[PDB]
Amino acid sequence: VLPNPGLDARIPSLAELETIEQEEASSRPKWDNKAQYMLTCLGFCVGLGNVWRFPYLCQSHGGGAFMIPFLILLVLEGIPLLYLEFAIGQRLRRGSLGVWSSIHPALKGLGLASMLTSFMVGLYYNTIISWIMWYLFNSFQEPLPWSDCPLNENQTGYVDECARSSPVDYFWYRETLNISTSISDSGSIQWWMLLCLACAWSVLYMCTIRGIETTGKAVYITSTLPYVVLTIFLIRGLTLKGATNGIVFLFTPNVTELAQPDTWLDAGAQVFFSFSLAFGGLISFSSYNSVHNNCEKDSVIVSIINGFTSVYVAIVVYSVIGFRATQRYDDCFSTNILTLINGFDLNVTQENFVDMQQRCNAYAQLVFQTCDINAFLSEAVEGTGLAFIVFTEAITKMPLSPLWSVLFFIMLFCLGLSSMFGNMEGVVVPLQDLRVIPPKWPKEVLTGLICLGTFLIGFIFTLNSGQYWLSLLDSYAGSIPLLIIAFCEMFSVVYVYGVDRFNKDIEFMIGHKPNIFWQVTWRVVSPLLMLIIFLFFFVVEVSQELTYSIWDPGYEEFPKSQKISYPNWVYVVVVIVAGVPSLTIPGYAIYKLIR
Amino acid sequence: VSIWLIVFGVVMGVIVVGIVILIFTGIRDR
Ligand SMILES: *[C@@H]1O[C@H](CO)[C@@H](O[C@@H]2O[C@H](CO)[C@@H](O)[C@H](O)[C@H]2NC(C)=O)[C@H](O)[C@H]1NC(C)=O
Ligand SMILES: *[C@@H]1O[C@H](CO)[C@@H](O)[C@H](O)[C@H]1NC(C)=O
Ligand SMILES: CCNC(=O)CCc1cccc(Br)c1
Repeated sequence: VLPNPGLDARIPSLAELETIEQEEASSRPKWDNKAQYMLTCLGFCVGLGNVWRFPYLCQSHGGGAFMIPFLILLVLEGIPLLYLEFAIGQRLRRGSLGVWSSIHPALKGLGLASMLTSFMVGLYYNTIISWIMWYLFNSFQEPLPWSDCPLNENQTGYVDECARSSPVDYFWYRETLNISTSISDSGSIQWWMLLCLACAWSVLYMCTIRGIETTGKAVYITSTLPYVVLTIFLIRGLTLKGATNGIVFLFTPNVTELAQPDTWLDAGAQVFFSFSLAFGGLISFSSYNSVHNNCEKDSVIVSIINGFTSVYVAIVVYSVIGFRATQRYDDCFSTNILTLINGFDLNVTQENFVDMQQRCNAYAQLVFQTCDINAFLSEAVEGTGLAFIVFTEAITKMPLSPLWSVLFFIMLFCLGLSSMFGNMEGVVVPLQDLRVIPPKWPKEVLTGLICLGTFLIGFIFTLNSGQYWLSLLDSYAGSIPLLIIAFCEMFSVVYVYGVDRFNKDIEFMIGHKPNIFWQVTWRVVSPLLMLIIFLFFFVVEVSQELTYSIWDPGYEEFPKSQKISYPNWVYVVVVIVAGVPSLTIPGYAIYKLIR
Repeated sequence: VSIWLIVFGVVMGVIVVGIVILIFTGIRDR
């Protein structure tokens, strides 16, 4: 629609596309099955959303208050851009970097930014896989190592930190992290954390050695186990006492939060995470299909499973939250009961309490810790705590705790590993297009150079301050960069390449111009939605102050949270993690208009 | 004896085996 002079003789002609399939058997890789491609897309979509981010924000926003805005934006901004990406990859027979180069020469920043974002998110997501496998390794003991507290040197009392907090909190912050008080205080490379990091990047190399060939045979177990195990955790989930109390809690959504731009922003950025959009590893994966494959039907199947697994994950999460909250509620009423009995020597139930204490009333000397199930259900764990603090504790109060531990951390590994496969494709392929290495070198080399270079960069997260880094990195890695990239893909396919051209080629491939649904979502609605969520980013950034949670035991309220402001140097780390990728799109565009 | 170390030892060993096997398998491809 805008000036794009010389678009042919930069893009395969539709007349040539029939003649470019049978000849290109060599020099470009091929999916063994249709299923082996659909698994690799689902794996990259279900593993990059549900390995961590999705289950967190659901519990961090109360559930329905996040799920509602999510499923609205999954259909209006998700489905369109997932269809667009599958279609444009299958037509231009290039990965993400080739597609935006062919469409327009100065549109290189898009493909580059997609490679930077894919690199950045995969860097700290393999640390989370390292953390996951640490727990997995520590999950083969009748007493789970986080089930009890360590003793003093005298062994006359439990460790102070572990007493003020919980065995679970201690295993996370001390036994695993050995966390320091601030991002400033950065100690040595925690050795046991480095072994797990090595183990993570290594198994990644083992599965992405020759590329889609070797990964295609990995995604059978990796894309299927998370499911089989997620269903086992539903049957066990719903047998837990507090489940169907917490399930009911996600279905009764907070509306006050529905009026916050924060809830909509986090729901927005999660659509681009749950659909693996603007990472550009899906474009590359659709670029190995037949030119006449139904890429409209694949997008709808993948999206329907992605929307269904979100709800199926929120159910398995709120089962356990409910169970936990019931446990804490009962253990509180029991204590409130013990105090009265131990001060009056009484015969007291969860029912005859308010009358009981009333008639009983020394009463002043007694202290009763007020508590209701609602407050327990509302408790939000921050960070990675839903796996390492909420699930890991609930597992210890479930018989076959060790099984429940190994099943849960294998399904989180699988989910994280299948996410890494698509993140590896969004950095490896754009390098092969740039011809960074000499062509003679095999695939194993480039892959290995990338597997070792990042593994070295992953040492920042094995420090004592290592957890704060992964926190802020994520905060600015999957935010604006994805929003911007995702908006520019929608804009550059419809207003630069022409939606009308885009409608004719799809018609070549599937035999029909897409439904008016697609037309309205692609021309007007999705770009407008992506603009509203792009402002909401700056609306929530201004009012909030740059801060973060620290785990200082010496802190007066050590158990209570401690939100300190980041140092003034951190804005150097923020301006690069978010600005560098987001500015490569204008930056290269300007550079190409002056060359 | 740390059970995590034994578990790691096994897993890290198994991965290496795969890795070398894959390298030679590709080299074998001629
Ligand atoms: C929905 O969210 C709002 C906002 O967080 C909650 O209102 C808060 O409730 C707590 C506890 O009474 C107060 O300390 C906060 O100051 C309130 N915040 C605001 C902005 O008013 C509300 O309770 C939530 N509703 C449900 C059902 O959980
Ligand atoms: C944790 O970090 C502190 C500060 O660097 C260090 O003194 C201590 O030895 C560390 N503990 C472990 C188990 O590495
Ligand atoms: C290790 C980082 N991950 C998390 O914090 C949450 C993960 C998580 C919790 C419960 C169910 C599922 Br599926 C995923």
